[PDB]
Amino acid sequence: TLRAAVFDLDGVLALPAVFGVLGRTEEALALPRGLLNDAFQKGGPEGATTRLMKGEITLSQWIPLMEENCRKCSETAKVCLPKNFSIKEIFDKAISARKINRPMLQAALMLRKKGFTTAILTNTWLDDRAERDGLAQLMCELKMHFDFLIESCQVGMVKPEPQIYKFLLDTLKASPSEVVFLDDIGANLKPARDLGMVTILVQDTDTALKELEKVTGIQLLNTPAPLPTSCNPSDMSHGYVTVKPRVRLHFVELGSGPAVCLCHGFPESWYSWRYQIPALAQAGYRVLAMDMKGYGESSAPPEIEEYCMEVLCKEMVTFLDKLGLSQAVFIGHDWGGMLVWYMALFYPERVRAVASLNTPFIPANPNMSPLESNPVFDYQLYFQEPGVAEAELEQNLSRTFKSLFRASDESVLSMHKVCEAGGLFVNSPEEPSLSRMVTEEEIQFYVQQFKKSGFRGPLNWYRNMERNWKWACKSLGRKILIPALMVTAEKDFVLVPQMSQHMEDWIPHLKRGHIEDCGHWTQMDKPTEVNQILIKWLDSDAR
Amino acid sequence: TLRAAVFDLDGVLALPAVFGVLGRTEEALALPRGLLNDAFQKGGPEGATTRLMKGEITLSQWIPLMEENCRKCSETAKVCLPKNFSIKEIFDKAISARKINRPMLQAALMLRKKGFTTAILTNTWLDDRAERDGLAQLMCELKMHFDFLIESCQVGMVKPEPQIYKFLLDTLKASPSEVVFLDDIGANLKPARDLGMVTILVQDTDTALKELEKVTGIQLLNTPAPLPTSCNPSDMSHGYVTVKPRVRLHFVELGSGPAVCLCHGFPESWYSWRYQIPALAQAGYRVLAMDMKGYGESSAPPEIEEYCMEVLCKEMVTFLDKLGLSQAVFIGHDWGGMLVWYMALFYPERVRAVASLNTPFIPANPNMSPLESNPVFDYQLYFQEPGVAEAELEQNLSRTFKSLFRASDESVLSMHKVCEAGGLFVNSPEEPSLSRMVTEEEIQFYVQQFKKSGFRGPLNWYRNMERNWKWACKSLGRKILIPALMVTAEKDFVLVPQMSQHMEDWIPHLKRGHIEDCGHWTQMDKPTEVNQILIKWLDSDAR
Ligand SMILES: O=S(=O)(NC1CCCC1)c1cccc2nc(-c3ccc(C(F)(F)F)cc3)[nH]c12
Ligand SMILES: O=S(=O)(NC1CCCC1)c1cccc2nc(-c3ccc(C(F)(F)F)cc3)[nH]c12
Repeated sequence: TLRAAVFDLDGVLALPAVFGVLGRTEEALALPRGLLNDAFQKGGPEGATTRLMKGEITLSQWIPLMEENCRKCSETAKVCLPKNFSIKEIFDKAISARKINRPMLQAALMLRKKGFTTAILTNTWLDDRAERDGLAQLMCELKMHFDFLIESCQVGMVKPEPQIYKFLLDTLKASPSEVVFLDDIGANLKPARDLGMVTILVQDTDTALKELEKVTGIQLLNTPAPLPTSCNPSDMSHGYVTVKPRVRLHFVELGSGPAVCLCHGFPESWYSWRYQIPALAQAGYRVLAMDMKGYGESSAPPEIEEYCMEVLCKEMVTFLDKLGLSQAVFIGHDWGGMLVWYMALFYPERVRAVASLNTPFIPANPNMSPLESNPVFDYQLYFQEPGVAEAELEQNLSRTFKSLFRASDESVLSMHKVCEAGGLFVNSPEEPSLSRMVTEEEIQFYVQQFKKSGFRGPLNWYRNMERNWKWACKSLGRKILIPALMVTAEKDFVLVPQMSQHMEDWIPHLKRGHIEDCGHWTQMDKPTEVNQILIKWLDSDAR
Repeated sequence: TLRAAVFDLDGVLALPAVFGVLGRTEEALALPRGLLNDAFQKGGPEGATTRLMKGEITLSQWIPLMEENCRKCSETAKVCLPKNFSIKEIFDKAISARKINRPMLQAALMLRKKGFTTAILTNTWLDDRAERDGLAQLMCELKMHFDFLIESCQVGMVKPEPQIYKFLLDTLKASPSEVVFLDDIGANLKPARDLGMVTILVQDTDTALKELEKVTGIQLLNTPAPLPTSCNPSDMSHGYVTVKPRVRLHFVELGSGPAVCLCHGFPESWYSWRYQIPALAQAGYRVLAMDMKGYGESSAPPEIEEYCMEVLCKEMVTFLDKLGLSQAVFIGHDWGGMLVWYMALFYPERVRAVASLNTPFIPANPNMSPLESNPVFDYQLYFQEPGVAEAELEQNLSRTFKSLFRASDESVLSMHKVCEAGGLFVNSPEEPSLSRMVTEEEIQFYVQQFKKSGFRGPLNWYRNMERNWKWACKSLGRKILIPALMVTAEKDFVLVPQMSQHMEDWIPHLKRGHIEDCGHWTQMDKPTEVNQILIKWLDSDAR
């Protein structure tokens, strides 16, 4: 019974294969067939390429040795190498042309999700070219999806030497009959075969996956669309900044490039951006996913006024200052979306670009205090009285999140007549069913985050209605002229798309996004669509 | 008795003043004298510029209003504005031309060091131009050096209205006679004067500083060279990454741009880079100052083999992977310098550029085990026996750091015949004097860091001599071909400049740095020189 899957890099997990490009260059340069591939392999176990693959020498020290092998090979074939012949150029272009074989990575991901141990076993070199970052970027995106990465240059052993296969077996803690080994080179497949491993000679990906599906019994081809990569909380870099005595802000950080500040809603976590964090990082951004004040590992002072928009915004500015960031792109959802419009309104200098998921920008009415409103969205009135909603929401944490985190068609909670009913969960079951959006594990992460501070801090965000209105009134003569994106979600019955209709009177250059069949919990409801809209907008409006 | 100093931004803390550029543009465009400055101030308290300074409108909404004021002013003067006349261009160039007035910032820093409360009071706008990052960068570098930053657009009040001066007084918690107010505009100086504040009309910086030195009694002009900005540990962003179960790495992070990994020596801290962290961040780099394994807030497992170079290097790679960084510039000192050469040797793909302070690169001798050596640098033998050196170094933490952290001429500890003497501190006083390099406060920071794990982890770095040699021997055929810098320190009697003499046989493209009258503790001994060498090398060899 198979329990481990081993994949090669070149010609398996990454396409096109550099070996195939040597053949491509020889036909373009009208060189004799095999000349370059033969120069590459000259002296076999005793040759220059074996030394490079064993980590004895670096790529740059190898270029001159390959040049000599090429010259010698061309002399015995009685041909001439062209005038501009350069192994450096040939290999630079080859390495750069090589991209991830997405369907092969997808199948490796599927096998691992089904409890398989996965590994990359590759004959590779120590890359010291000025262009090495290209390969380092490829290796990083690939390695994260596997249990092990075995590189010849790191272990001092090469395929097809038997020791590397015995090394692989020991690393996997598996018997040979328990392993599927996938390779594009017949020769490197034979020693795995001799030990008794299942072997797949990869030419075209489809046939290779048909063989892999047949032998594993797991559907690898024609599967439904997978979810984007998520976050394992213990694998993240956790950051902490003291913004004022007694108030410290927690964040998760991933990637390099322009800074992207992710601001969650009520009653959420940095973890609500789990499907965005890896995608935006891979897209070339330095993601900072916040635990907003009152939540998770961030401070939760008890006082109501500590959660007014003015204070939260000033603290976000201090957060940038202490991290030494002149600007960040501010992306918010729900209450985070509200903060985000205010950051753009009050601190346009510190906001590269601003994006809101669901939460529209509506200017304060200077003639009417918002406290005056009305049982249509009465959860607001219910959230006002300190202690009441804290008691209901903290009673059973697991029930709170299973009742709240529900998709469009999953019998969502009523937001009307909640004061009359005397609670949010008064017509909800004691043991709600688990939503298709979340696992029991993800629900339990939220449960643990809420055990520290509870719901006072989070609810205090609803308790500064008049204070926020007074401050919002100071911005009545301003417009938002920095890059802005408004993302509406069709089936959000609290933050309705229609509520956003007039935003263009105040944000003339506003760009829009729209998600059909999407409820309130946008990030987890439609992560694939959210990531597409955000990345396209970031690459155009935020560099 | 004065206890607070208040500074204006334009024409005081930042030069040239935008108002002076309006006069510059009018003489270049052959416009009537004062035309643009008069258009700028049109309608005074009721005008467009007052609205912009009160935060009623943003810069972009103001450009059209200034255009109209210019057209109206040119009509009454019976002149024509040129064909390409644009307030946008005039202001973009003006804002960008404005740089920090270094001698004025220096004096504000001096006054604050002497216990003065310092503040910036400025008439400023809400900048929403595409070019806003320039001003945001200027404001960030300036604001950090002051107790308060008061901006008209943020408080809804403007100079010369009396309320802003009363607001300033309340913010400073000071009586008027306790405050020095410095401004370049006579009109904005008069209300401070009326309240009873000491006022300085700033034209040229020298006369302004002469008046300021005379009234405060503190030498502000002709002072010796100040040290670079340091780090207040509680003002930093603290990052944590789990690299393997039970091993978590702590780091301090500051800045944006290419990633720069700072690796301290024995027995140090991230804090040893205190004078570099702000300088390299300001230079346009994302600094990550490590607490190396065994130190501070990083994990300190007890086992010796957990501190061999192979494991420390693999963990540094995992650190990059978890932060989602394909590369970092690796800068190391002492044992960190050793790690750094190995990162470049074993993982050139993950190292953008490599720099070592004091620690040379010397290839392992494959014919001789380094355990065989010799009482000349016998502190190595002394550090071998587990428990011995831990007991001496932990007995009195304050004494350990006061005895170790000493400048070239400060009667440094003997590194010879330490086994014969039976300890490092056997000929050292019980109460050492405080070195000119460190304050009692900085010594006490190290003391607190060492109370957690002690010296087992740090000493275990010296306990893998044979293991490191065996691994180093695998790299004997390689050269370092990535960008590299070797910084020698004249008076380092353990890591001697002469020890680095042959490095060019293995690092042909090696760039060098050299620090005269510098001991072992390079970063704190010569911070100004270290920062100059590092920044020049980073901007040329690391982008
Ligand atoms: O309170 S608001 O000002 N209401 C406005 C918005 C539309 C009508 C009035 C408000 C303002 C901005 C964002 C908001 N997100 C929520 C909300 C979120 C989750 C839950 C749940 F957890 F119960 F599901 C209930 C309410 N409310 C928000
Ligand atoms: O142990 S080494 O291999 N010695 C080599 C280096 C030159 C001769 C042999 C070694 C290798 C690399 C870096 C080193 N930094 C120190 C050191 C640092 C501080 C203290 C102090 F805290 F005591 F001051 C004592 C010794 N030693 C190092």
